[PDB]
Amino acid sequence: AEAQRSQLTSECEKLMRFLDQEERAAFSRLEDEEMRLEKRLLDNIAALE
Amino acid sequence: AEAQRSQLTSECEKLMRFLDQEERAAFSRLEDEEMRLEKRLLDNIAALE
Amino acid sequence: AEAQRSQLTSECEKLMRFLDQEERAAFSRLEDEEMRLEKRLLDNIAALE
Amino acid sequence: AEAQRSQLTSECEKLMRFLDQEERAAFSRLEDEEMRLEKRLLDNIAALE
Repeated sequence: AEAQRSQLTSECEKLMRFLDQEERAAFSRLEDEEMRLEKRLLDNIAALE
Repeated sequence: AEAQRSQLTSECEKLMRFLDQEERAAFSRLEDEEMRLEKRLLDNIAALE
Repeated sequence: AEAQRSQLTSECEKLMRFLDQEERAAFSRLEDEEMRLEKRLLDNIAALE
Repeated sequence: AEAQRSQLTSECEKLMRFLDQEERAAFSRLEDEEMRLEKRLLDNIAALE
């Protein structure tokens, strides 16, 4: 049982850490797109008068 | 000139606030997708033995 | 054993969901502080000439 | 006037980009703290039986 509980707990941790990395990267990528969005909009507004 | 500077500054602020809202919503939506991702993966792992 | 594995898996899920909520709230709160930061800085810059 | 508008627009852009960097870093740092939080909690739960 302790064998199981030790294993299932460590599986939980590994799962959570994997998801943390995937999520941290997905964030970075969103921030990248948002910065491109801000640039286009600022330029589009500057061009209008 | 002061008329301009007052106007262009306020335009900056409004732009930044708009982008803040759009970005805050895009975040929420990402967090939603990530939670669905975690659920599917956890279920897929639980089903394997 | 299946009793254990079912229980430990569900504990994993509940832990992950709890952390998801706590983290989503911590984000919201950061975004709040960042918006206050942008306001102060914009005002401080506008005041300088 | 065009001199002003060109300058104030570029100031807007630089401000927004600076805040983007500061904010992206503040995020990274939060994600770091959250990962430490998850580790402590998981360990604290594993220790209880």
